[PDB]
Amino acid sequence: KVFGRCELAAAMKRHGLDNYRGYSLGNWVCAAKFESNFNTQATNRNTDGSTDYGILQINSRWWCNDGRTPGSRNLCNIPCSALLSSDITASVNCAKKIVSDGNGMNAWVAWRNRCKGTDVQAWIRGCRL
Ligand SMILES: [Cl-]
Ligand SMILES: [Cl-]
Ligand code: NA
Repeated sequence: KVFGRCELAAAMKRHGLDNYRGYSLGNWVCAAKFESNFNTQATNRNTDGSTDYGILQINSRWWCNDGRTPGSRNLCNIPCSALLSSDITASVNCAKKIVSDGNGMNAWVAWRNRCKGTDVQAWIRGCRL
């Protein structure tokens, strides 16, 4: 499913992400825009052979099981395919664990390079929240 901007903001808000660990909603929408272009079915393969899954491009080396990343962990205890559903619950729950592990949203390279230090509130401007 390809979310609209405000549609995704509202779904993320319902799932507890607004100001989660101090990151306002615009940060999460901005990261999703540049990680996946709001597409829950996005996948991308990394050089080490792991794969990134879903709206927030969560990585199989640490966070989910895809049966093809030897030596990896499954810290969200989830098949990676669950992160591709039109229901973003699994992705949001796993993202909460990632952002809590000490490095904040810097875990998302696109957030660090394209959202951090920008006017992220612009990503939720005009939405009914
Ligand atoms: Cl915001
Ligand atoms: Cl932080
Ligand atoms: Na894994």
